[PDB]
Amino acid sequence: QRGGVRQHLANDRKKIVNLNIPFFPLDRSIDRADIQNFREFGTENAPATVDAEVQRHMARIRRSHAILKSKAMYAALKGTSWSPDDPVSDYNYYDVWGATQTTADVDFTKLGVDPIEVLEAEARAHIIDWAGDNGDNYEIVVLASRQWFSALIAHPQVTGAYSQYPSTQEILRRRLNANNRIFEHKNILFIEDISGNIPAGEAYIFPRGISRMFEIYYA
Amino acid sequence: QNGDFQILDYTGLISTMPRVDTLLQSMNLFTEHFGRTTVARIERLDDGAGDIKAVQRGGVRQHLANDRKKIVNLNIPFFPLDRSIDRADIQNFREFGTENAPATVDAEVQRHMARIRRSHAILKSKAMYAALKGTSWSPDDPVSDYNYYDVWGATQTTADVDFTKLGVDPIEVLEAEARAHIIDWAGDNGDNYEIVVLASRQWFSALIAHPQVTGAYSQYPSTQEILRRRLNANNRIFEHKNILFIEDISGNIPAGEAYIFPRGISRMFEIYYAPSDTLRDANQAAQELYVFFKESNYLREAKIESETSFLTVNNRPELVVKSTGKF
Amino acid sequence: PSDTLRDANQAAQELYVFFKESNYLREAKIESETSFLTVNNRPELVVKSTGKFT
Amino acid sequence: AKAHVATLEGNYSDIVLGRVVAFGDTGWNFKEVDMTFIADDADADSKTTLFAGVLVGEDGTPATAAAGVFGVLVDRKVLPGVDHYIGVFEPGEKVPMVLAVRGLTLNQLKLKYADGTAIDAAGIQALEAQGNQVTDKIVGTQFIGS
Repeated sequence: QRGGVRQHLANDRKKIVNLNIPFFPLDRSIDRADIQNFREFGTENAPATVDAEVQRHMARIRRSHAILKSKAMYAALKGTSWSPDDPVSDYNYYDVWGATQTTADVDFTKLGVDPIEVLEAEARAHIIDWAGDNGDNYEIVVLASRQWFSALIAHPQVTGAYSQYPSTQEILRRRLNANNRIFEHKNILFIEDISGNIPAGEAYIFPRGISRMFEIYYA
Repeated sequence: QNGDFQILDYTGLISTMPRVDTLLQSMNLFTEHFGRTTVARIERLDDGAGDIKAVQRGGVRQHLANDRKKIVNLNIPFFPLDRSIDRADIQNFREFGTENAPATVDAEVQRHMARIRRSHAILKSKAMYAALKGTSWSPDDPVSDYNYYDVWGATQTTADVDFTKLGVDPIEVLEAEARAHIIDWAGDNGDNYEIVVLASRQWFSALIAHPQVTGAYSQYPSTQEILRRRLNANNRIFEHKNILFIEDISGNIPAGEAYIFPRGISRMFEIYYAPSDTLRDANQAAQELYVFFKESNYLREAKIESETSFLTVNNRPELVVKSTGKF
Repeated sequence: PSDTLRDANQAAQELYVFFKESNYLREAKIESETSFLTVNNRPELVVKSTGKFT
Repeated sequence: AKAHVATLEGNYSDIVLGRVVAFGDTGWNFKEVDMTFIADDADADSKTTLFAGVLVGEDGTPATAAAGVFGVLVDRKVLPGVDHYIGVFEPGEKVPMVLAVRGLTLNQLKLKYADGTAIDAAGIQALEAQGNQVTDKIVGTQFIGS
């Protein structure tokens, strides 16, 4: 009422945490015996040169580093850092931040129950309730192993939905180049892992967007 | 933390904020009026309809002798919010996301202003939904809680839908009961009013799973159109038989209930504003949101105050249908 | 710094003095504050000397 | 593989929502009391149990019921985040402290007794006898969502 006591805003919270960083070397050497008295492979009689070998080895090194980075990127989704053979930086983020994994088990043998309605009820509801404000255009994405995706698509409750989906060439426009299959239904995007980083029979869901959800630190 | 020997380097910062709804605002359903007095007037002129009949050349003519009017008055609620900041809050502390830089009063003031504005926006979004249900929004003060249906002398047309009846199409019960009536009573001069169904999550999930609609839904894209039929909400969309279905995500719809309104129809929803409780503008004019910042003349405390008073009005309660069903 | 909100974590001065008038032409007040510490960084080169007399 | 974490909650200006500024001075609202900082038996290592917002008696002993309520501890040396005092005090060492008593607006959700129990009606009317607006009209008591 006009004249009475007013209201107040007296809440806040903070946290701070520190982490280490791993180390990844790689090195190669080239001797005289490697180059002298040999041809270049794809030029017949032209003599071998050091520069060609150096450039090829640089390309190999960069390719290996890129593969390592791609492998490490996936580990973040599972909730753990990537640092094989060194138990000093292997951090489990769920316990680090004091959270727990919400598990949405799906039974594909239950023909009478729609699998993608269990996810809608359990995972997508919670991921949106806990999403927090200020997040603009975050699309729920489902990443699944090949076995899980194949079981899902073959489920009778979803055969009708899938048979009417184009699944022809959109992969080149919804994304840019991977050949893994795509399925989109009930405002959820499904993708098949092709690099084997997802354990067989498991799938993961994340919202995308949400600026500053994943980061890479360098030293 | 192991001493000053280990000089520390940059660190990042993240933050979380509560969700804000934009469905009703994005739809452009409400109009704003700025007044002076704490009470707002509504004037509803009602026309009369009739059909002309053929007459012979020379005989008596016809006449037009019908009209109706009404007038009603309502009050307005009040919503304050205020915060203060002391010396102990800022001195001897860092700014959270800048390591060694000292804390400053301005950063705290701006953050608190942002929090205040966010809270006010959340309140406005919550109040907007109450209009659809047919009642004003004013918690903890039974002086402005108005039920529009009885205020305007109307009643809720109820279209109960039984989802357990597999052999009967649910969205044909709505077509027969709600959409027919909402169009018959819509009245003329309304251009491009699209029937929209807003439903709770349980009601929508029951509807979609009904066997009579599984075939219809399985053939609907339901992929990305939500970004073009609307602008940003992530709630699902279903469109069939010239009816748009939407799932409430803010929980403002009671579980197992859904509501239908026509959209369009200029001047169906309105928001009225009144001045603030301050001496300099007691009867001057109204504004969306007042913000006052005062820093004590003795340089020891500062105060932040915000003020806004408004009422949302549903002028045509006859045109809203309430639905419920079994599960 | 003084405890006033003007200079919280801002800077320091040797002596702050304030003078106040109520603006109603009926009262005034005087304020003064200081905050400092005297430190001898090297307690090694100061030698006590006690003397027995008579 | 511990990831060290530090945390804090609350400020000074959330237990005291507002003051009445006596023009003539600045010490009108407060009273200075002398209390034991570190526990009487614990070693010179224990962070004391004097979280800001505890109710203390007239002689500084922490309150336990509505009878022994005089003021609210708001000293800077016990504010959240102020934790560089660990070894600075010996057990049984006794230090001055600051209490806020008169002409103050108090958050009902923060006031607690020494044990941890929240303030009750008897304590509210006891404090409100000193002219303190004990109020529960606070906005911000639900975090983020979950």
